[PDB]
Amino acid sequence: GLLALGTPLQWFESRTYNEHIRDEGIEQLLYIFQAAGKRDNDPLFWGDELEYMVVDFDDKERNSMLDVCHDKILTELNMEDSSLCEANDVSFHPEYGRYMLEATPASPYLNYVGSYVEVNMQKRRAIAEYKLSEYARQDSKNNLHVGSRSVPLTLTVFPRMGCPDFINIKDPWNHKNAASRSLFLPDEVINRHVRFPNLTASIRTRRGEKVCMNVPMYKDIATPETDDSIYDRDWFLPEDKEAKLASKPGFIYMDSMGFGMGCSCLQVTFQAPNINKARYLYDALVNFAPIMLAFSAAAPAFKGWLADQDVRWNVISGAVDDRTPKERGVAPLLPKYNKNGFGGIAKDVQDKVLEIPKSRYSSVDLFLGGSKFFNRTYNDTNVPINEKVLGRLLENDKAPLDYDLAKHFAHLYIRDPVSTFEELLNQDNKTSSNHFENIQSTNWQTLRFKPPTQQATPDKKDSPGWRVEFRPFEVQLLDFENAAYSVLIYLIVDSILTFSDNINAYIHMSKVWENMKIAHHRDAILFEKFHWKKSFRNDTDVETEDYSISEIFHNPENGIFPQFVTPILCQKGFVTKDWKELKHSSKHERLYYYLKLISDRASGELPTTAKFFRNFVLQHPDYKHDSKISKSINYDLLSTCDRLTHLDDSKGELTSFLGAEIAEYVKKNKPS
Ligand SMILES: Nc1ncnc2c1ncn2[C@@H]1O[C@H](COP(=O)(O)OP(=O)(O)O)[C@@H](O)[C@H]1O
Ligand SMILES: CCCC[S@](=O)(CC[C@H](N)C(=O)O)=NP(=O)(O)O
Ligand SMILES: [Mg+2]
Ligand SMILES: [Mg+2]
Ligand SMILES: [Mg+2]
Repeated sequence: GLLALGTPLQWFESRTYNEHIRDEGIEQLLYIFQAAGKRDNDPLFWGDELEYMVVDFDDKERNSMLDVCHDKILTELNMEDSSLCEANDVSFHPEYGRYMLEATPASPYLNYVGSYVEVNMQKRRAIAEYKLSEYARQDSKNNLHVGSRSVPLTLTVFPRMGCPDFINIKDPWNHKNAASRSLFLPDEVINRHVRFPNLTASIRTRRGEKVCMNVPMYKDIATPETDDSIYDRDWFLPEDKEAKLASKPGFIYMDSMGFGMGCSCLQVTFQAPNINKARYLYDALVNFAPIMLAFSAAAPAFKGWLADQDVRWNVISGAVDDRTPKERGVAPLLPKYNKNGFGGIAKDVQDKVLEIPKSRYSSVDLFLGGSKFFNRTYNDTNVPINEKVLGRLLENDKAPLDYDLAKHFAHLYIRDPVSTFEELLNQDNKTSSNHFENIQSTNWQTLRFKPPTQQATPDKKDSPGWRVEFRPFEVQLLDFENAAYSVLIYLIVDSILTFSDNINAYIHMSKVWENMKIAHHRDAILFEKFHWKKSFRNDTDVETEDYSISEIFHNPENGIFPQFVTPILCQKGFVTKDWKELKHSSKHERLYYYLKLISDRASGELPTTAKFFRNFVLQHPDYKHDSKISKSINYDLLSTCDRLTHLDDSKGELTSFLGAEIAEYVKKNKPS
């Protein structure tokens, strides 16, 4: 669904309501617990969110651009073509990028739904390409976007973001981009819904410096020693003078929110039976997050460069990192503009500013606890909290909370609201969660623990309950892959929820954080090791060893297949003994190829999308052994991606990417 209208407040004007917004959202949250705290026996509803990028192929010029001119698609799919969507069980909404689409099923899946995830993902995609073909008929007749061919691709990263000729707007630099003030992204990369340029502007003003994301450059025989795309400019002070100071030799420099929030992911959200199981599930999924990031890697290039990393995470982390240099415990790059390293923080609250170790977009900070295996000593890392919020969640007359749950919320509330509408400044806290949502939705982490609304009282059985969002997955090109990875986590969640008396997944948080750094390394999946529990079926045991992704998926004692997946499949009767029995299942064959694809990637038998892209660039005739992705390499890569998406093996690319057995299989068998 399309986002409702508002008048955003810009940072200088909105910062004055930070405490008001925090206070009133805490009250809203208290009403939610008071109303929905005792929900129970909620069904296992779940659903995915896919994010897409609309790419314009200029086949005559050999240039694939991002398409920032067909964003009406989102309004039309939510207006006069919404009937198409509803009939087809899909729903569409905006994302940060003006070229992006997001789509979900219109109703959650319930329990195990087989091939229907993939069916539903194919329908989302077929409806987007339908709309796009309609525009191509209109444009033809109005003689517009002549030569151009727009295709939705589930890319994690656009390899040429912020590089010359990367958007289908002639001469986008003939005006200034006051929102991001980036050297590379015109503000047309941003979706027109006012929230998005608001967040962009708000986060930069608060920080008092452009966002800054330095990603290690892959080092080839002829790679420049610096990011030679940086340039001096004079539109904006201080921002146009930052790059010289902020960049680093051997690092890709990115300076704008769209480099991160202009990237895409797969997400899956699950409803637990009640809040307690929701805490248990959340805690248990914490170390799956860095593992699945590493496993799904789909981002080996940024801003026209091959990177020495394989996932998007740290780039998105920096893109919305509103921390002043004070909060980061570093000097302002330009002390004359960034007064005392406080950026846009009001002086009459600079005395309350904390040093905060992680960006508001970062891995989970705290186990919620509240289950039998939990011990507060597993929360062993630096996690600042808003003490006032903790105090109030502990002592109040609506819903006093246990200390571990209170500390989760209090950590979330160390942040300021960065997107605030004038209209919404005073709410009815009994019925509204908008203020709480303000902070909740702008703490972006590897999981999200989702309260219901005040409306979701236990008697109302169909309301959304206590939910856990699983956020780390990179998005893959094929709907077959995304459904494989969606069902994977489904089966892991069902496993956790089913065997909850016996699964101890606790490890020290400091280890998870370390895993998150390791998951970024180039080819991590193929050789790096990760702290993973030695056993899950052991009261009090929180011993880890360091296991490869292959061992983490396949070890009999602690592996995802033998301890999570296979046990749930036996238990639900899909198999007697082993997951591989599905190959010869009459009802369940596709589930076999889903799992086989996963296992073969986890063992290094099939490449990740990140590796496939990297090979593609490195093996390209025009590649100049210097780390650069040119318009021409970009064009061929994305043509390949278009063929892969569409199971087009005419050039053997699908066989090359999925191997013969899976390729032949998806080419001859449609999900149904
Ligand atoms: N009751 C429910 N339990 C679990 N998941 C749900 C439920 N209702 C909807 N979902 C799924 O939650 C996700 C919500 O998507 P979205 O509106 O994109 O929210 P957000 O951006 O906050 O994650 C979708 O995948 C949707 O299918
Ligand atoms: C600025 C708005 C961001 C909304 S978002 O957090 C983006 C997810 C990101 N594209 C990623 O690759 O991790 N998805 P949702 O809010 O639909 O869960
Ligand atoms: Mg969403
Ligand atoms: Mg999203
Ligand atoms: Mg989401």
